[PDB]
Amino acid sequence: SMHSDLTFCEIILMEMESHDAAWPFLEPVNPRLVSGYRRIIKNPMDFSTMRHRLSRGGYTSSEEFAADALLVFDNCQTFNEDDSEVGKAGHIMRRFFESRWEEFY
Ligand SMILES: CCc1c(-c2csc(N3CCN(Cc4cn(CC(N)=O)nn4)CC3)n2)[nH]c(C)c1C(C)=O
Repeated sequence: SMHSDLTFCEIILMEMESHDAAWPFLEPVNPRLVSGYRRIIKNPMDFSTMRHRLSRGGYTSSEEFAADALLVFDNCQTFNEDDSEVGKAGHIMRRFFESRWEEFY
């Protein structure tokens, strides 16, 4: 299970999941709702996957956790136009995360 040294990561993820711009990223990108995603995006990532991985002890380091958070936003800007609703949400959430991360590093 999760080492207590990563509790601050657990809290950042909780706060991201609560954010009103987080809705595109709560669960894996869903083939029932969009086609051609994994055709382009070789490493999908979403907050639920991160939440379960963190809780079961699947992250060793905060940097590994942060890399997955940035992967969410990088995938978003790869697939989505910047002025689309999801594309804008990714930019908001990247700002939100980088701000929380800077409080610690
Ligand atoms: C656009 C796909 C995408 C999502 C995403 C997550 S979730 C979601 N969608 C939720 C369901 N809606 C329709 C709908 C509305 N309602 C409520 C009602 N009042 O009916 N129910 N279904 C359509 C879009 N898209 N995330 C990412 C990162 C994406 C991409 C391409 O990168």
